[PDB]
Amino acid sequence: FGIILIKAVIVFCIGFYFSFFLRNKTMKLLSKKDEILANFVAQVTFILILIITTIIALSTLGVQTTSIITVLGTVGIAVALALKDYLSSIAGGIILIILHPFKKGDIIEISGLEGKVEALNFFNTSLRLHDGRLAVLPNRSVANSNIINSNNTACRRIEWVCGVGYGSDIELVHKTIKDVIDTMEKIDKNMPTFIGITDFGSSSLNFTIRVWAKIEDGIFNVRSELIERIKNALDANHIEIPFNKLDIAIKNQ
Amino acid sequence: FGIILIKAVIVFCIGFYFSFFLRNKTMKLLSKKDEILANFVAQVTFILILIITTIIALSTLGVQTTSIITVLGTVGIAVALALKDYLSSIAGGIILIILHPFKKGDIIEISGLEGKVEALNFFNTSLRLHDGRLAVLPNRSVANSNIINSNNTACRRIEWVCGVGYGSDIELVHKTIKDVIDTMEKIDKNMPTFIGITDFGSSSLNFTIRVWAKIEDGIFNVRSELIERIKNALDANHIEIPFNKLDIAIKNQ
Amino acid sequence: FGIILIKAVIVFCIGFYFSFFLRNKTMKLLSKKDEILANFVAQVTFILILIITTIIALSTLGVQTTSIITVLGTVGIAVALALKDYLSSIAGGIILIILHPFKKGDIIEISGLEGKVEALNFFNTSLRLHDGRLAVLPNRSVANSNIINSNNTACRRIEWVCGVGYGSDIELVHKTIKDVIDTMEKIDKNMPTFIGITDFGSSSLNFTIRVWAKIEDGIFNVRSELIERIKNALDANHIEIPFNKLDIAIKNQ
Amino acid sequence: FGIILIKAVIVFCIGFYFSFFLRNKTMKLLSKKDEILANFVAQVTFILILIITTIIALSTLGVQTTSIITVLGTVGIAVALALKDYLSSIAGGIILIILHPFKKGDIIEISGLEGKVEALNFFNTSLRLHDGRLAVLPNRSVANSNIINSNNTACRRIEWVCGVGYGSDIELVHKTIKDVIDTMEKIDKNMPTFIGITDFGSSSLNFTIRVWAKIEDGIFNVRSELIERIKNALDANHIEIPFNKLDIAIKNQ
Amino acid sequence: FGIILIKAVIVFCIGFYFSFFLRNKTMKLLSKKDEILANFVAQVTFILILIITTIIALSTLGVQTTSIITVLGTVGIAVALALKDYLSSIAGGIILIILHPFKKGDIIEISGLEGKVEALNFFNTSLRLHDGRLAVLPNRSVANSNIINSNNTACRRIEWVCGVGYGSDIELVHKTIKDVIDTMEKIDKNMPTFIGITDFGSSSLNFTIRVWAKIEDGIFNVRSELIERIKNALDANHIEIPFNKLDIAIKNQ
Amino acid sequence: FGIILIKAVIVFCIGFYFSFFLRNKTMKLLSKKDEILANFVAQVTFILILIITTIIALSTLGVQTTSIITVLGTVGIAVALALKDYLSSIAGGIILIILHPFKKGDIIEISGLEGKVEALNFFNTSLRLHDGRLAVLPNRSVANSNIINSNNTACRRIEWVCGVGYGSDIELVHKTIKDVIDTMEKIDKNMPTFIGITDFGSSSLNFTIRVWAKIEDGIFNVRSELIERIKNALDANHIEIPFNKLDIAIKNQ
Amino acid sequence: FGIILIKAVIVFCIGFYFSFFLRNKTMKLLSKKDEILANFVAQVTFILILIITTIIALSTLGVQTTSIITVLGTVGIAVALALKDYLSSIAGGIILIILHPFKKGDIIEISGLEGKVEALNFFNTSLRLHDGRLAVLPNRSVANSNIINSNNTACRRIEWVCGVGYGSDIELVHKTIKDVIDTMEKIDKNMPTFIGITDFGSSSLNFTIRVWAKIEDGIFNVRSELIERIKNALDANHIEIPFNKLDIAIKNQ
Repeated sequence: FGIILIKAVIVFCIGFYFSFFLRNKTMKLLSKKDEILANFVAQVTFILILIITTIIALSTLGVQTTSIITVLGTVGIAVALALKDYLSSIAGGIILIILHPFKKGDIIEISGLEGKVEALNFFNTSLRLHDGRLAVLPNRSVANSNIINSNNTACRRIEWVCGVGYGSDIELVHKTIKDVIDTMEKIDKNMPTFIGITDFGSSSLNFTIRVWAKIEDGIFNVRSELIERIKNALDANHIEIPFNKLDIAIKNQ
Repeated sequence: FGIILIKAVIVFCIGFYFSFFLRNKTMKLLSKKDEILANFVAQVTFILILIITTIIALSTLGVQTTSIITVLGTVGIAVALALKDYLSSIAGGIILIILHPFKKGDIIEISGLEGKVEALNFFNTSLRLHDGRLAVLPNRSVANSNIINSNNTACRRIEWVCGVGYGSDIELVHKTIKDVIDTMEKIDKNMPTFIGITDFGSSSLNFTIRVWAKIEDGIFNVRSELIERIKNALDANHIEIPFNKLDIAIKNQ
Repeated sequence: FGIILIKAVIVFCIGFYFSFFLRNKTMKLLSKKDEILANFVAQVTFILILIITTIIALSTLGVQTTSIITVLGTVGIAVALALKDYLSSIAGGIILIILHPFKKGDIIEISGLEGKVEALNFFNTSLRLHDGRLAVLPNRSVANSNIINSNNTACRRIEWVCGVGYGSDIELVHKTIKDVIDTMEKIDKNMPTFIGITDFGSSSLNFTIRVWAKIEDGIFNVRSELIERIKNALDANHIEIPFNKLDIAIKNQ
Repeated sequence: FGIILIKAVIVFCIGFYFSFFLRNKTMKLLSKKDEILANFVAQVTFILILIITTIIALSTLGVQTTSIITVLGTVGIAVALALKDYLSSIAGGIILIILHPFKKGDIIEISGLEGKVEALNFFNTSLRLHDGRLAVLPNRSVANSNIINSNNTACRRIEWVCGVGYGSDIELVHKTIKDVIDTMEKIDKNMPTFIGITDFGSSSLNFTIRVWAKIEDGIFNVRSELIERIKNALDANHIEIPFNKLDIAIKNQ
Repeated sequence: FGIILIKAVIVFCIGFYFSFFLRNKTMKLLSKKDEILANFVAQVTFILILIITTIIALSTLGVQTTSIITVLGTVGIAVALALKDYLSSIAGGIILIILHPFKKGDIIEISGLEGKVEALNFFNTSLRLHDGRLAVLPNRSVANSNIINSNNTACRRIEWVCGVGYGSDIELVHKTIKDVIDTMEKIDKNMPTFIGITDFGSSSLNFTIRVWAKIEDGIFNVRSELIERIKNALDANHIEIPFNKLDIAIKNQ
Repeated sequence: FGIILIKAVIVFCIGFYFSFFLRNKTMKLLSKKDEILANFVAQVTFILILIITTIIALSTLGVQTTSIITVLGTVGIAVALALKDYLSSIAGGIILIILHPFKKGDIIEISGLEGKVEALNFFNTSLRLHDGRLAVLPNRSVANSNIINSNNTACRRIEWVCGVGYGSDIELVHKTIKDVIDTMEKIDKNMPTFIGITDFGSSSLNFTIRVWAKIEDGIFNVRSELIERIKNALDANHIEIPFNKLDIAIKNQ
Repeated sequence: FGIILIKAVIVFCIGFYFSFFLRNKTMKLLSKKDEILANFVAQVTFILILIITTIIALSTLGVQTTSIITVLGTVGIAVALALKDYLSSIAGGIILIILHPFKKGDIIEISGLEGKVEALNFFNTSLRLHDGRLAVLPNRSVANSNIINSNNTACRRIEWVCGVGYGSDIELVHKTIKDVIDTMEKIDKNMPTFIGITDFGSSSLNFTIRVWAKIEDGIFNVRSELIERIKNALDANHIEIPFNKLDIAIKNQ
């Protein structure tokens, strides 16, 4: 009866050694990066090569391994699952790096959060915000949301709704602004300006100002000076900016 | 006992070479596009053709490869899974390109974000916004939301709720507007206008103005001038636009 | 040893030709519709018919194809997955077309977005809005939301909360409206009207008007004119519509 | 060598005819319902029975069909997937019809949307709303939300927060209402009433009125008349309903 | 050649009858419940036992049924999937009934919707609301949300933010309330009361009243009467409850 | 021909008995806990042991069981799926009990809902709220949300924004509070206090008060007394807490 | 007939003992950590090694184990599924620990919840909040949200919108602040300051102040003092900070 019975501990041990050489070529070509990693890829690659060796050695004896493989299968599957989201941050980065419509130094607006890019981690992306802290956005997140590059086009629009005296003229202000526009140093004339009465206001009339500028000096800055001159001028032309107006009627009871 | 034992390293090497020719016909008809790409499709196509050759070579020896194939399966599956979303951006595009109710130069409103289209990447779509930065919308997202083409129909409605002296006549204003409508240059007569009292207001009476215009020189221009003349006229007819009215009653305690 | 060694290149090629006749009966009964489509269904149908032939030909040699099949499988699966959502827009339409509670020319209100229907694409659905732009709603989206047909029933209710002098009588107004109701040309008498005091208001008393009308010439027109006469009459009966009333008490400190 | 080689076109054709008899017993006991349906179930049932007979006929030749079945498998799966949601509208209906806590003529409140039921489609459900349009709610949606039957219980509570002069008595009004309650024709006495001061108000004192009534005649009218009487009475008892009170203190600067 | 060819119509019919006895022992121990149910479980159990008999009979002939079983599998799978959510309402109920931290007669607040329980259907749960209509919540929904039993504990807290004259004393009101607390018939002394100044108010100072009561005759009653006494008392101690106070400063322009 | 034909009813019955002994060792070591459970685990364990015995007995006859196993699998799978979420409440608990960063008597804030813990059911978790009712939170929910233990750290911060006469001094109040702080019995000195001007207010200046206290006698009380002293003192130092200030300008029209 | 019949109870028991040695080397290497854990891994590893032994011993008899394995499979799968999310908290942590862009002592802002990190549990993460309670964030959650490290960059921006007399000069305040900036001890000069008129206000004009500071002493104190000096100075320069301005018009009716 003997050869099977022997062929088993022949095989079982033949591979069982190969658990050392592959726990230690795991530890050889990748270990001494971290304790956590050297003993995780050397624990798992090991125990795995082990359980494959056990299953295989029971197979040479003539045992039904269909039952164990069903368990190993349905194990491996809960594993496939834990790492779904992590590995999708990984191939998130793989696709990001490879196909990039984004690269380091650009500034963007991922999901409402705008900052200049600092890092393309294996799984993570890092922004140093205008706040100046560093957000660490997992690649998974990034690769699928609307990535809004601000850097990829050199000029950007600017806007207002500058409330006037609700009683000033359609063209008075239409020229005081058309004048302050020009007096601006930081402004483009090749890019149009749409400055009209946008809407009836509650206590003030509201003028939109659409203007363009260059990415280079602007941020928010240009808008702040634009207003500092459309004040210096609207204040100057005996043109009113109204505090909330209210029409009181009085009656006693 | 020998032939199996030999047929193994026969086979094993036979294919094992074929790891060079397909690491290097991977590197041959695809590489030199990028370091990342050339060593990723050449690392994976390789390591794969390798693990297939090992398994096959152990199969010629008479070994149960059901155990390893179960692991290879349940690996490949975690892989199937990481690339679900990416590859659904890809065939997103494929469908997008092929079936298009959209094409470059059109302006649309994908998910609240309106801009003219600049790019149909493999996975990505790019809009230069009216802001003027370029959003990079993954195809996945696009192929499944409500794509609102503004370009595919030549004319668009415009609207108001123009507040009036809450005491002015139902037909007075009904004609001052029917007059300013006509005096407008940029305005269609073949397309209806619905200008009636929409609602009782809190401090003002509210008139809707529904009007149509052409895509060609419209957007916002038309509406802003429309208002610039419905003020130039409503201001002109001794018709009041009210600041918020309030009926104070007084009593002491 | 020969025959299998030969039967391989027999078979392998036997089918390998059939890669041409099915690359080009792919290109024959389907191509010339587009470059993207003719070379996509002719690339894929091809490469596939190829990898099936390879696998088959290694099978006639006595090679374990379990390893490759497991990869082919786990590939095909990531594919099954990318097209989950697209193909569910497809059979979305299939169901939509087939079982329709909806058909072209009807107006509806899919997910808050109301417009007349213009297109039933294979995947997509198109509405020309009352805006007049054309939304392109993927079938996947439509087939599963509450589809609100406005066209399927000939008559629709209309409503108000018409604020009055908070001091006028429960029946005074109850008759001025019951009078303006009748004087209306565009109104149904077979459909009831529920006009009564709905709620105590903050500065005004609030009357609901529930009235019915016909789809034919309704929408905007009816409700706006109804108000134009319930003003022409309420203004006329020395019945007040109040601006926000406020009871000031005064005391110094 | 012959018989296999022959047994193939034997088999292959044997079933290959059965493509006609099952394209046309598809077209026989089901078609003529529609063009879309007669040629869809006759195209698919067909191409299916075809690809089954191909695979089978290559099987009688001794070919590895594991390759093709893997593809047929992983195809069928993307199909399983497109129709997940549709078919769950179907078995949505099956469970709905079968186990119903709802039936036609009842009025309900599915997801905030209340209307009387008009249809139980195979996948869809239809309500003619109070509005009078007909919503078409897919069975999938319905079978899983909180279905709120209003018809399944004969009596319903009604409510207020009736603001009073903030200075009137805890019992004065507590009786004026207990009196208007009784004077109501449309009200139940074996159903309690909880009419107490519910909350200190900002400018007014707030009384809750909890009352019951019958489903038969209460659509809006009961609450609306209720108030038409609690006005006819509160107005009458020299009990104030206040416009927003405000205690002004004055000081100059 | 005969026996196989015969063993087929032997087998095929042998089971084929067993389609009658199992369409009719489907119809025998389960039917006459409904028409929908008796012909659904008798259609399906049948068609199924049919397609199992066809496949088996082609198997005795030596035909490859790997192709058909792949389709039968991939069908059965689109089925597993339509009934994922329904059958999880079912085992929802199974777990609910079995492990209950809830049973009929208790009142709860599932997902913001509070009512006394009336039904534990197979898949559904029914509440008669304090509205008095009966919601029908599918078991799926219930077994997984926060089920907030109100009935499982005999006493419940009550609360206020009772605005005072912002000028009254920290302890004056602190005793008027400590006095109104005791004078209440419906209150617990073994359960603490936390009545302090909670927050500076905008126009009024704000006092929290935390008090306990018994489920038996509480709900709304106790709080409404508690307030009717803390008004009867606060109104009485020359302690002001203020209408919104405002400090007007005046200057002309 | 016999033995097979006999070996079937040999086997089939051999196990078929074993349906009794395992219906009744189901009923033996588990039943009498409930009727629902004794006849559910005794119905399912049974019918299952039955369908396995049928399939096995047709296998000894030489019948293709691949058909039926395909249905048994694809059934078992719609079952795996219904109990996904229940059994994840289960192993939710298993994990919760095992690795607890939480144990009974702690108070927490799971998803906005804060209460002291009363129960760790198999699947459920119960909190008696500060309300005093008992919520029954499924383990599934808990094991995955941010579990905010309040009990696990002995001291907690407290906060204000205490509005002051917008004209008072930066240090006046800065010391009146620094004094009331000290006068407090219930307060920690080893824990810092950050009491400065946080923000310009609309009608009042706003001071934050950050202070620490002990879990022992605190929560909300210490805050309420803190304020009763910072009123007793701020009221006392001729330091104003302002009612909303408003700067009226007057002009007629 | 014997040997099979014997080989069964040979095998069955051979492994059946091995249920003791692997229930008790489960209990040997792992047990005594807890009762829950020692009898859970010793119950499951056991019952499992048991059901594998039974299936295997019926296999050596010649029984079709395809039916049982289908059930063991489809069981194992509902198990794979319960532990999806838990095990993804596990490999969440594994990836967190190994790849960290985060480490203990850093402060972050995980999903709106900012606190210093105290724990990296196997599954959980713990923050002691500014509040000072300890939140217990499951790793699953963390590894996938935007982890915002505040600690990883040494300097942070600060901001305002400091309202001024709407009538003061564009440069008056532009210098009072540029002066208060400098007078500040805790402020960086190498980091820019953008102090301009950001927007027209309703009752006040609004100045943004963008300034930088150092992580080390800043918190929220540097802003509070900044303001305490921009008050000490703005108050000082006869520069008004306005209470809400309102332009009253009066007319009687």
